[PDB]
Amino acid sequence: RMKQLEDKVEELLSKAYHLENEVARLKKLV
Amino acid sequence: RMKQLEDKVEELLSKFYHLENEVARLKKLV
Amino acid sequence: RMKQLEDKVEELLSKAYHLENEVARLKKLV
Ligand SMILES: [Mg+2]
Ligand code: NA
Ligand code: NA
Ligand code: NA
Ligand code: NA
Ligand code: NA
Ligand code: NA
Repeated sequence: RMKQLEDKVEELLSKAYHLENEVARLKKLV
Repeated sequence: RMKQLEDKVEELLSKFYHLENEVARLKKLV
Repeated sequence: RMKQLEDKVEELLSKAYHLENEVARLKKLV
């Protein structure tokens, strides 16, 4: 079951990295 | 051990879904 | 393999609090 855990955390890392970008983007638009 | 992590990632999935909605609302107002 | 998953999940949860703060900050500014 460590395979499902690893694929979920890969998805969450990409989520986090994309949210990080949108936070940095949104910071410059205010 | 595997149960503890599962409940933590399922928490992470709900968290990330929630921040994504908030960002989506920040972008519309921005 | 297992300890790295647990460590990465800790690292995600901590960054989600960090992002929660950043998002709430922007939430004011728009
Ligand atoms: Mg999976
Ligand atoms: Na921008
Ligand atoms: Na932008
Ligand atoms: Na276990
Ligand atoms: Na069970
Ligand atoms: Na999901
Ligand atoms: Na390790």
